Amino acid sequence: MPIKVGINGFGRIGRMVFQALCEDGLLGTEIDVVAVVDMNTDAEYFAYQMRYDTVHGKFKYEVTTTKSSPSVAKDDTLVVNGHRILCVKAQRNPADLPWGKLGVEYVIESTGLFTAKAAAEGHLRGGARKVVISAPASGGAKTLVMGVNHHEYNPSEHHVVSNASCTTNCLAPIVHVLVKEGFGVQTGLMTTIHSYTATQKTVDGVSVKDWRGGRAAAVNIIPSTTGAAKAVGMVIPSTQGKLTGMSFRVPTPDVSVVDLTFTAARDTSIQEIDAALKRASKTYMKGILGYTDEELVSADFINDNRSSIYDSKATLQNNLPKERRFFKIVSWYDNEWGYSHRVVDLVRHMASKDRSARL
Amino acid sequence: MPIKVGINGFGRIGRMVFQALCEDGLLGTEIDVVAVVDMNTDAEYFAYQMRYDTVHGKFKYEVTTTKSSPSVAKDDTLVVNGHRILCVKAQRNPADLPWGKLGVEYVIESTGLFTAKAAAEGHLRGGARKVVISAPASGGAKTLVMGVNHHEYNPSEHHVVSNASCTTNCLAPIVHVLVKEGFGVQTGLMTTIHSYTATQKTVDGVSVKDWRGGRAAAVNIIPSTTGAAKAVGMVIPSTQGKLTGMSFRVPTPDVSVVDLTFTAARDTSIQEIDAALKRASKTYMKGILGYTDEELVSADFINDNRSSIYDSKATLQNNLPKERRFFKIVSWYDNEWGYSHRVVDLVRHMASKDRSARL
Amino acid sequence: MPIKVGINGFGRIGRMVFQALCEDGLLGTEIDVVAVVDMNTDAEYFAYQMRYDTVHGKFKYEVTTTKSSPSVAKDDTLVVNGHRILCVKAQRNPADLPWGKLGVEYVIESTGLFTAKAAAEGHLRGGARKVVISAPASGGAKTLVMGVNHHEYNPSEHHVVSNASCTTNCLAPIVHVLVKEGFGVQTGLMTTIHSYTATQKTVDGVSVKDWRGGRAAAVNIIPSTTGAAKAVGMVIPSTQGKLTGMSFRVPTPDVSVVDLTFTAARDTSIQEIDAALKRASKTYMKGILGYTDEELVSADFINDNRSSIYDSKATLQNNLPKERRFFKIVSWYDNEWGYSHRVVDLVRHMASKDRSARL
Amino acid sequence: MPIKVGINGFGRIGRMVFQALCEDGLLGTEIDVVAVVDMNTDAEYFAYQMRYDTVHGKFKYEVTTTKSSPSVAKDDTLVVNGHRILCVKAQRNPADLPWGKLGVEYVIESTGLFTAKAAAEGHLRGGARKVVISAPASGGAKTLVMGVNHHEYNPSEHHVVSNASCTTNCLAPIVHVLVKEGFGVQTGLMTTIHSYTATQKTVDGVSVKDWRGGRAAAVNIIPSTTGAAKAVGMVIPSTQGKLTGMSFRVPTPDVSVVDLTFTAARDTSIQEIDAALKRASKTYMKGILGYTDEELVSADFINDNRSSIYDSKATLQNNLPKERRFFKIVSWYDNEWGYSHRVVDLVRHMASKDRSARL
Ligand SMILES: NC(=O)c1ccc[n+]([C@@H]2O[C@H](COP(=O)([O-])OP(=O)(O)OC[C@H]3O[C@@H](n4cnc5c(N)ncnc54)[C@H](O)[C@@H]3O)[C@@H](O)[C@H]2O)c1
Ligand SMILES: NC(=O)c1ccc[n+]([C@@H]2O[C@H](COP(=O)([O-])OP(=O)(O)OC[C@H]3O[C@@H](n4cnc5c(N)ncnc54)[C@H](O)[C@@H]3O)[C@@H](O)[C@H]2O)c1
Ligand SMILES: NC(=O)c1ccc[n+]([C@@H]2O[C@H](COP(=O)([O-])OP(=O)(O)OC[C@H]3O[C@@H](n4cnc5c(N)ncnc54)[C@H](O)[C@@H]3O)[C@@H](O)[C@H]2O)c1
Ligand SMILES: NC(=O)c1ccc[n+]([C@@H]2O[C@H](COP(=O)([O-])OP(=O)(O)OC[C@H]3O[C@@H](n4cnc5c(N)ncnc54)[C@H](O)[C@@H]3O)[C@@H](O)[C@H]2O)c1
Repeated sequence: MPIKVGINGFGRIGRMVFQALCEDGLLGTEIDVVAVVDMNTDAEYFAYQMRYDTVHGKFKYEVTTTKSSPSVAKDDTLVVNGHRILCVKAQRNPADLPWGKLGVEYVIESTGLFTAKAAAEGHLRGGARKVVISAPASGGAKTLVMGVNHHEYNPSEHHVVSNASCTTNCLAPIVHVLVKEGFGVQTGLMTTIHSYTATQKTVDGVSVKDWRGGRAAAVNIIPSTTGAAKAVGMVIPSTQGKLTGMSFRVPTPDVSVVDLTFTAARDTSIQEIDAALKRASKTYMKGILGYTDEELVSADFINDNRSSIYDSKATLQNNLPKERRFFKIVSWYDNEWGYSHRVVDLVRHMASKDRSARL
Repeated sequence: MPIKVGINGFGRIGRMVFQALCEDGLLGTEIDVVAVVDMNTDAEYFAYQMRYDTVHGKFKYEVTTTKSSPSVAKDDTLVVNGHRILCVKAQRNPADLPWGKLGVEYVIESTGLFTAKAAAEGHLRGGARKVVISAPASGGAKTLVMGVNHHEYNPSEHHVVSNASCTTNCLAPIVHVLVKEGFGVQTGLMTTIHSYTATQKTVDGVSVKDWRGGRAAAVNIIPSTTGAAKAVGMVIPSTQGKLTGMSFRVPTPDVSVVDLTFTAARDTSIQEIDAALKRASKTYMKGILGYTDEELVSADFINDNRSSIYDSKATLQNNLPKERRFFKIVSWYDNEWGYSHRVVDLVRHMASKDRSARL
Repeated sequence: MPIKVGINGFGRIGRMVFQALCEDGLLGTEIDVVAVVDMNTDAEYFAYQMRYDTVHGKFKYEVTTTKSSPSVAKDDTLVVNGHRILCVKAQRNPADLPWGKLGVEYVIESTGLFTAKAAAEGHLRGGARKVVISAPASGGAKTLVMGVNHHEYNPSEHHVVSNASCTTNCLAPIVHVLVKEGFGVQTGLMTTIHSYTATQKTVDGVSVKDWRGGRAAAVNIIPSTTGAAKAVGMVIPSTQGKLTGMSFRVPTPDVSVVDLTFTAARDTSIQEIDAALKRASKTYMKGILGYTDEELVSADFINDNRSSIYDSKATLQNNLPKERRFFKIVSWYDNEWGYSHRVVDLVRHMASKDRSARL
Repeated sequence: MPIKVGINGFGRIGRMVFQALCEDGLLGTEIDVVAVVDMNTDAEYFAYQMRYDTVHGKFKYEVTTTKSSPSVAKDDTLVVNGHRILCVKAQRNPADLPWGKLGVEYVIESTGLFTAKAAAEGHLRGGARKVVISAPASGGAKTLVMGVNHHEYNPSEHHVVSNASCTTNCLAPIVHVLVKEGFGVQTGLMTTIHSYTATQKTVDGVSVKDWRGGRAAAVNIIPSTTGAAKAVGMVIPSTQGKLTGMSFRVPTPDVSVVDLTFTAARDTSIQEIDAALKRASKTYMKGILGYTDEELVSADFINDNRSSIYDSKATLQNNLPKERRFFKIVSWYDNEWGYSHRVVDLVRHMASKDRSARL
């Protein structure tokens, strides 16, 4: 049985979620994407955006356009791999999307505008059953990180969920292995060296609520607060108040790295941490946590679908010799791709669990 | 008396226009910037924006803030070398700007949003007598380029003028010299290799009226139509229909170059054009047309206040030997800086011809 | 009978040529790459370089390494699809390369250092039979552009040959169709907006032969002369003395675009020209000249294996209305990828004509 | 008596050292720059390089050229406001530099190639008395960081010294304040987000000794080991074995940031650290350590003469609330400009102490 999905906000993630939703061969069989929504209804423009991606290259699937019925002005329907996706009109208010009529039960909320759970329940007002916010939520939405706490998904209780941030999805798996392996975490500070994003500015512009983020994005190292590490304390509750961090947004369009400096609860070694991470990645963290022992740079993690790619060499080489407690872990992530894949994993995990809890 | 100016839209152009008139030593003396305007009235944010510039460096003048009335919550007044500039609230419609009470005679229309002459006529309904549109104007606003036609300005018929584009300001002075020095232009195509701008996107984003323009700006060569070459045909009407061209937006935040290819109206040589261009730049085009014969690159034109800096070595080395008609001229421009100074130049020229009247 | 090939210089073009021939399924099937050469013979390093490409992503074939002899310390042999490629020690002088001992009959000369015919001829003395110089050659190497004049190749007479430059492989196809289709080129000036390259500098650095080219490559627009349009003259003899041009090296790591302004040798129209290039594209330039009518930016041309991808929209939109003689044509090229495919194409053609010649 | 200085390696640091000199009014008074050496003696080209700077703007001071003698073919002498500087030809071996003949007493060793003490001592064979290696040195060169341990300079003992790395110059002043004030450093790991440099490559190139550093610099985040934090342990011996760190080389041509994470040796708070860094910056660390509490991005530190500009807002905002031991300090540095000033200060200090010893 195909699950009926709707993507509200067809941007980097709204669209990579779709590409991710296709790359896995899921479109039309396991997942029917019933409707995607951006500003316009222009299937030709939507399709163009899908076809060509500056970072992720050309979309593997042929995208065509058609009309829902001849009484429509322009093609308002994408056709991906024979499957038809209607382009619905954006709404200032999620409550005004016609989800029920469409028969969409799962809304991927990827606008960046409705991270407030109250707003994101708008979709449930429009007829959906579940929303997955492609961002940290606010207002008590259950935050779920695949491979970390996603099994805490309660079908009967969790209707509007957050898939956390890309950064949390990179960090949390690392911290989860640290915790699960018994290294523990006294405290940690993470810095993400972060590719610039849609909210940033080509040239110095107005950014009233973040002055640095208003600065020319591709020519600056631009510091920023981030709630990603604090957010881990909500996904891995034993790390609450133990982690924070920041971001430096740097002139790359995609791919980021977590630089986690933490203190372990008891004596260990970076070697043990590195052996754990590598085993975790092979096993109970498989598909979520990867590692490389290669000399990779950011471009090499483009289209990596893991949420965290432990950089073994950068980690092993850049720690204190003989150190027992105070460690740095480097883990990469394609902030766009890894995350978008996780959204799909989440949606899929929720659907199997919604199936189980029904029949 | 003090030339009473107001800048509607404090951004790259609004600020650099301000930074240009300050730097030309005009603030307070020749020119009274009574008010500026953007989204917020947060003079502290304006001050930070003026203080720090990714391309143009730190502002040479100290900028403090104050309240205009002790009754106001946050500082809404800028102080620049002891000159007070009120930060007034943004309007969706220029007609609702308080230029009347404020005493603003000259408005600089640098929002990007009221380039429609009629729209920009709002400042007039708001209290102002003159408006300089810091972009190409639609709607029959008189386009003026300093050094080329700025003497065609008529105080009695021209109240809403365009300062044209930064690209036209680069190109028109070249074409003006070409025409005036007797070489003439039969036809010409121009390509501007252009630094990306505010309207562009850090990452592939929605740009429905300019699909290529929607694509990640700092990792792409992005072709674009430009009206700049056609616009010269307004500024130098003998060239109407004779010129067009395009833009390639490239990963630099400022500085552009005109690469004009044209066919002269008489047999000439590149050496003739070269010498003419150098002559004109020393004489009647002083301050507007500059030239270099050094091995310059885009960074070297940062903070150059000329409209057009003719590249002698690039032109002379890249033309057909012994050619009589078919030439490429290479001319640089700091698209933010030169233009901004020209805006100030235009206002200074408008004020002089508005006064002395009519004497 | 598999073509015995050695690649001298395994950088951007050395590797991309190798990747091009692998992509085309030629390795060990149609072409025996016996040896590759660079500053080292560390096959592990070669493998890493092949495996990860900033621009071109992950190589589609697995690379392994092994040892030519079990004693030989660090791995010196690449293995791709069962095929053993020796990493031979670089020589300051090509005649010292053991080509005759390796059975290499075709050398791709991709160092950038043996571009002079007499220098590349050293390969022949090292025992090779044919040399394709992966750049313009001096000293009277026959220049061959696939799809334009490669059929001029003369096995008995042409032993050291040039595949021209990426830029000439981009322009020649356009000029070729112009001349072949009866438009003609009276005069032509080209600008290529060029990606920065290996010869450029990350930060302002010493570049005695090219002052501009020493300037920080990723933050500057950097004018250059080019012999690319002038060189179309030896490939299309009728265009000799009629064409020249320049480059602006802009901050993208790969993909460039030809901006050609020409005067036709008869009244025509950009629609005629547009249609002619599309026809050529679909026919006798198939695989060499491509075209788009989409809103493509440079990233979209990454891994395009055509020489020239004519930009229909940018051309159609940026020409003088109703103009009959004076035209601009816009054509993209992945300077790395398209050219690399041509190198392989050329060797294959040459090998086919070498085979035919004597029997 | 101005000190006779030679600059061996007139690159980024070679040249910014020279700018520091002139800007500070030290030329011809404190310091005679007798010669600068790079790949040739072409003063014209030297002057072009000094004149135009992608990151630091146009040299404010006029540079002219003459010949040392009429026998010389081309200009070999820079003239900067009366001050004459001979361009001498690069020697593969410093021992062949004509220092003795020239009367050059102090050599700024800024090639990046004679960083081994024994190799830098070549300048001493060449007739110099003192070498400041403008990088970390190997082979036992005393490392000196201005404002931290520079008073440890011993005229009779230290003839070839290291002024450390740009990074250690950022870190050491912070760590110094932390140690001096009794906050202490139990363990520390730093990361530097680091502008690309001259050793990096524009496109994926060969870098056998640093695979990642071979990768395209301006399109990647490129991890790297660094000796910078470890090197603090030579400069502040109490921190030996207690600090290491790494680098992420990111796509900016200048300005870097240290992200220090450490455990204090006693209970503190980041407000107390913050307070102490500011107080030191105004007092005993003045000119070496600076601070900002503004919303600065890297562009804003371009041309900042300090070794370390502590980012009070990035620090204060991104630490654990109520944390007593485990902290992050964000400090910026213009890796080129700050450091080059430091080089100058070092030579001046060494000169001071040499006059006071040899009396
Ligand atoms: N991009 C990343 O690396 C990344 C990673 C993880 C999470 N996220 C989160 O994903 C969300 C979106 O991120 P993005 O990077 O894709 O940004 P984006 O701006 O590319 O995507 C948002 C899209 O929503 C569209 N939109 C705006 N208003 C809308 C409306 N009312 N209805 C429908 N569509 C509307 C926009 O036009 C845009 O195309 C944000 O919350 C962001 O924090 C982003
Ligand atoms: N930037 C350049 O290179 C350049 C050069 C020449 C001409 N221009 C023209 O100048 C105009 C602005 O260019 P820019 O680069 O400064 O763009 P910008 O976006 O940097 O500046 C525009 C500013 O207007 C403000 N604004 C938006 N709506 C407003 C409103 N309703 N009321 C008041 N303020 C408002 C925005 O906050 C922004 O800061 C455009 O028309 C552009 O074509 C730009
Ligand atoms: N890069 C492009 O876009 C492009 C396109 C068309 C043609 N070309 C031409 O191809 C040639 C190579 O350019 P590239 O971009 O690959 O530069 P590159 O520097 O990336 O590749 C050159 C390789 O040759 C190696 N090399 C140097 N000396 C050698 C020697 N003696 N023996 C063996 N190897 C040696 C270098 O280590 C390097 O890896 C140049 O002539 C260039 O003009 C380049
Ligand atoms: N760039 C920075 O931010 C920075 C900061 C602090 C220290 N350093 C150190 O400064 C030194 C120079 O760095 P840079 O960034 O200026 O590099 P650079 O490449 O810009 O400067 C090195 C200069 O030395 C010249 N040179 C090479 N061989 C020479 C020789 N045999 N004799 C004379 N000159 C020769 C090169 O042409 C080049 O101009 C390096 O050791 C580097 O680690 C660099």
